[PDB]
Amino acid sequence: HAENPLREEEWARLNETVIQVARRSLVGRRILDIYGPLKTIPIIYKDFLLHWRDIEAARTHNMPLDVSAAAGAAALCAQQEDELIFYGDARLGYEGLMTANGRLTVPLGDWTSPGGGFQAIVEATRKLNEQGHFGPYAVVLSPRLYSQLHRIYEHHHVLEIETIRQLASDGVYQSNRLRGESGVVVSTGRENMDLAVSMDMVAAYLGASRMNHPFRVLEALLLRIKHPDAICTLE
Amino acid sequence: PDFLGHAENPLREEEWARLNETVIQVARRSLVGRRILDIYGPLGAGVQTVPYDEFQGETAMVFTDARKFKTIPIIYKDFLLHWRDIEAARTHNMPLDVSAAAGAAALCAQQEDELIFYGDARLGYEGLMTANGRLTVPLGDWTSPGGGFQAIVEATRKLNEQGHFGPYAVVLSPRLYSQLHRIYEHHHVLEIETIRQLASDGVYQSNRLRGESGVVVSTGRENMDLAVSMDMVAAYLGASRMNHPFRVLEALLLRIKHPDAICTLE
Amino acid sequence: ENPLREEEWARLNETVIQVARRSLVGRRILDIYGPLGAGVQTVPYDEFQGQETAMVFTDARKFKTIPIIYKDFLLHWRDIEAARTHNMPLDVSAAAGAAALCAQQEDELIFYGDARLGYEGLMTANGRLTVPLGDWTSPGGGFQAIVEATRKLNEQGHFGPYAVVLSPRLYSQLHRIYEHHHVLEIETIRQLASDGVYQSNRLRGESGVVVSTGRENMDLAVSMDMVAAYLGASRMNHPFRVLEALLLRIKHPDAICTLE
Repeated sequence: HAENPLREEEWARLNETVIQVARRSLVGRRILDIYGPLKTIPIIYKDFLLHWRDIEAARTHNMPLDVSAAAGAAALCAQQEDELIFYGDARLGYEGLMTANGRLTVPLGDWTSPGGGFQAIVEATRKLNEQGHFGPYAVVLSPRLYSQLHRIYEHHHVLEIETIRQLASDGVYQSNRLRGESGVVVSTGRENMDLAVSMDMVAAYLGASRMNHPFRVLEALLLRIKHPDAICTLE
Repeated sequence: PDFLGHAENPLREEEWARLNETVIQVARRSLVGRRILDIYGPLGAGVQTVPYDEFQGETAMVFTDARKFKTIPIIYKDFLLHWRDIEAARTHNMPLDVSAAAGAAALCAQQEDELIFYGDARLGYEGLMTANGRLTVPLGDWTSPGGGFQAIVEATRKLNEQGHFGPYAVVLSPRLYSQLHRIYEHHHVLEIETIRQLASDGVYQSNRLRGESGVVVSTGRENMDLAVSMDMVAAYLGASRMNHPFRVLEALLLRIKHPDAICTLE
Repeated sequence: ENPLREEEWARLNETVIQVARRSLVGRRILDIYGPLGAGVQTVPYDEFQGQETAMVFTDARKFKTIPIIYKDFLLHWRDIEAARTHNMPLDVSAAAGAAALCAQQEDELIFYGDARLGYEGLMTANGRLTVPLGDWTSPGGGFQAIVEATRKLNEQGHFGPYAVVLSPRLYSQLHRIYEHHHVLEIETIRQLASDGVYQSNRLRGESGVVVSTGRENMDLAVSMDMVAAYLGASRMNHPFRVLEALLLRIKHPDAICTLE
């Protein structure tokens, strides 16, 4: 009975798997600047379990350990983090980018006809430029609008996504946490908004319950919106 | 000399290295399944059974694991070498001819892809295109531009409705893959690229797929992987008469853990 | 007896090799079996297959002799002395011309063989597959031709990756610029031939070939790579020769498709 059922190499391969899985499924960290690592700070976590006979076989038979449950937990944690970033938490009195008070709004418009999305983005950028924030811009869209921007038409000679990217030098991305037809344009920069991270996504041992081994993947972060006028939501 | 008596090793170290390198190089360039799946292993040739599910958890108690186990099959192909050829290679200082090993490795790779994509119902194995519990979308019409884009969009939406968010990989039959590369007037863009911004894990073609068919998979280690016990290798079977038989072989298995992460184009 | 030293010989051989490499097309789509040595003169053509009187066993494979391709050039003694005294490097243009002619001969032999000596080529093999050429002036003709060729090759169990070799006229026609098209067909064709699309000047008229690569289908048996040799002393001149010896082996004729 000890507080470390894993060796050093197994720990390294579990932690690198967690980091690698978290890296490829995060969208909110690609438009924000990280202020850390270091008002209540929320904690996001997900648990998984390991069988003791599997560890005994891995160490005795000289075979690699299976780390799929950690990958699943990390994917769920990344989904939770994106949900918190985009929509916040009403129970804790937290606001996201899509619900911040004092943000500008524009009508979504007709997107079926070619050029509608470009007109909407231009109108949002125009309203943003009126309030003193002028570039660089980043655009986040729901899967429906993102797929609709990739339609192929005749005599257009260019994909509308590149026409949009001409304006949004930071980038245009798709997010699954957005519901229905939704989009957001943000003026990037640490002076407008940022993310304060207290503890990165890491795995921790909880102690042996019965004879099996529980582990938890967890992290702690907060979103600080200093200027609410640098966000324009399509609705 | 060295052929007048029974011997355990007819080749020297350099030619064993060259043969194994040839086998590996031939194997790597003709495998499509390994470009979209994670690898669990190598586990060792002594491992013959592997779990299929994920671990969940007055008198005495009896505990029995609820996971399902399965045996790992072997894929192999044989070839033969002439003894005078080896004698001439050693005596005249000539490189040895290793084409038969390349042919055997190509056949083994084809068999591996066939097992991965369609399985084997006689032995109880399932493939990506025959799994039970997978999703399905109509194929539609791919003669006009935009049909493939619409089909992929519909498949991605149905995958998203079940909590699988990507990134996605697409595998197509040669006919659909060729149709995706056609050229039309005023369009100025190929539909393959437009599809490629929707599947960030890649779009591939496989000759194992039949007629007009395709599969979209939400990649992830927790959804599916490949359990490998032994990669392709060459072994000496022992001299029969005076010639030398060899075998190229491998052992692996496909594990489908979430069947609803697959969408086939029907 | 030889009018050159180690460094001059090395420079001559280096120039010959560099001229040879840049101009050889068939060596970019074929595997090499060798070098085997200058003493090897015969090579097998097929793959090996396994009382009161003694037994007699004979091999069932076929064998062929390896030919030699060569070209002669000259070097003058006064220029050698001037280079040695001045220390300026020698003039080696004749060797480059000889190497270019040898490369042309090798490419012609690979692509068309020699009917008199019973040597086959890719364009004249017996048992190969053929597809109609169609009309390459309008867009899509080359794409359709390559798609048909690859489909017919796939029907016989050869899955690629494929390589395409074309005559100059077809290569030029796959580079035209039409009105509101903005996409070159050569890129689309290159996206289907994973091993490459190449241009060859030995191909006659409008023609092309699609091959499925692999040592088990075809390779090149090289006994001696291109090299230079001294022929002796004649008056004051110094004759030299550039020569090589190699052969092409076709094992599966149905892995080749020609564009009729």
